[PDB]
Amino acid sequence: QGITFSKNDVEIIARETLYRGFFSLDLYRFRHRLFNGGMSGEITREIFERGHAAVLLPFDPVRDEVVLVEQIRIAAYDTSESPWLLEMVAGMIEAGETVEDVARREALEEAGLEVGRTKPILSYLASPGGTSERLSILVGEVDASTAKGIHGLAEENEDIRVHVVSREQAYQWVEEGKIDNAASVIALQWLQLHYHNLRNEWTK
Amino acid sequence: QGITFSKNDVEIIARETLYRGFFSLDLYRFRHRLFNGGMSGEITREIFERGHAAVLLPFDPVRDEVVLVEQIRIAAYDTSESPWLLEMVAGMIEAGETVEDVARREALEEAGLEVGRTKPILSYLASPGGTSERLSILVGEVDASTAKGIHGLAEENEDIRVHVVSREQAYQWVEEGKIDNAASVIALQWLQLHYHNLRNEWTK
Ligand SMILES: Cc1cc2nc3c(=O)[nH]c(=O)nc-3n(C[C@H](O)[C@H](O)[C@H](O)COP(=O)(O)O)c2cc1C
Ligand SMILES: Cc1cc2nc3c(=O)[nH]c(=O)nc-3n(C[C@H](O)[C@H](O)[C@H](O)COP(=O)(O)O)c2cc1C
Ligand SMILES: [Mg+2]
Ligand SMILES: [Mg+2]
Ligand SMILES: [Mg+2]
Ligand SMILES: [Mg+2]
Ligand SMILES: [Mg+2]
Repeated sequence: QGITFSKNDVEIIARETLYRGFFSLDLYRFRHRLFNGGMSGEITREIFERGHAAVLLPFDPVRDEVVLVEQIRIAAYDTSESPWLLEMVAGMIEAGETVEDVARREALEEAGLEVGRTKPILSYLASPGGTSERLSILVGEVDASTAKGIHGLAEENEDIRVHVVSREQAYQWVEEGKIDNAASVIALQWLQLHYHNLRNEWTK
Repeated sequence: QGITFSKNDVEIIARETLYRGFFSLDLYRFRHRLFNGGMSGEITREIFERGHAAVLLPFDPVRDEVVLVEQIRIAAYDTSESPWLLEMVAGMIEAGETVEDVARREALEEAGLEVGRTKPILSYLASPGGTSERLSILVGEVDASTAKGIHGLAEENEDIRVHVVSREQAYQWVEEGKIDNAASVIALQWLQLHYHNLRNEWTK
């Protein structure tokens, strides 16, 4: 059971920089084993290289509340009613940093929030047919009464509004499509599947 | 409650295609309303443009089983033990096509599956800070006893193996990180939250 082939079964021959800017687009050139027993020819794939992220679900287990951050994501424009999205605290992981350190820093910068205990949720590939991006989600214990106002680093063009909702309200917003970005959907579905045990663990 | 601003509150000054090949990388140039009042200055963001996708979770409600497809995703290489992933049926939406048309076609091409009823799951933005990609997920009724073998269009370097597992096993693999691509995580978490009602609906 499970997958069939490993890194022993693929060779990346080269990678070519197609675009170098704030992010990169690379052409991976590779060969790989086929399920029918043979080897492929040379395959090329364009891969968006934009580093990797830490994501924090800020959950108040006493009040059963979730903290959301609202900010514009221009890429949402063409397929969404508004480019302002309700999301999780999140940011890029730089060389040598831990997921948890990034999550704590972004929680302060983006929501004014201190974080207590944490637990991993899931680490996922956003869209692995075309981007290498992995996002590692934690749940962090917060006092949602301290979450309010306008945050973000303005000198970085980051303008963020904090919203506090109940867990059930946040999940309803997922069901209705009002929250519809992968990181938040995954985190809030996870919360719906684990909140009983998590609240118990964090209110003992 | 909900979001604060709409499309009237952002001005997209220009878009510039920085790279065009199989996919594109566009630079969006825009200004937008700020929460504390006023307008931002001009901001630029590099956005990976690769169109949008239809995704099908193939669920057998008689057997409580799911059909997974396995194929290499080279972008997973640098952060995963293997680039071969277990995933949902999925394909790009071409001009004029519906999500449902694409989902049904890909289920046949990628898994040899005829699909009975479908229902929407969720439509999500994969990673809206850096890509416009939206993926719309349906759950599709299948007979998992008909799912086996090697599929995908080999003339297009799409080499796919079918796997059948229990829903519970597929969800356990999400919890364990053996399934860790967004489309499958979102679909299988949704299934874990809705399967009881879905099985009742589809075995009437
Ligand atoms: C069905 C199909 C799917 C493809 N999918 C991708 C893809 O996901 N990413 C990518 O970079 N190129 C993709 N390509 C493009 C191929 O890698 C290649 O650039 C194209 O087929 C032209 O090959 P040629 O220059 O040898 O004629 C796809 C091509 C086909 C026909
Ligand atoms: C903190 C920070 C975050 C940034 N995030 C992004 C980003 O997500 N996407 C992007 O295309 N550029 C991003 N940029 C790059 C800026 O959009 C801009 O290109 C860069 O600051 C250079 O601007 P300049 O030409 O005025 O010097 C970021 C820059 C900074 C300082
Ligand atoms: Mg080797
Ligand atoms: Mg952020
Ligand atoms: Mg930030
Ligand atoms: Mg597929
Ligand atoms: Mg296909």
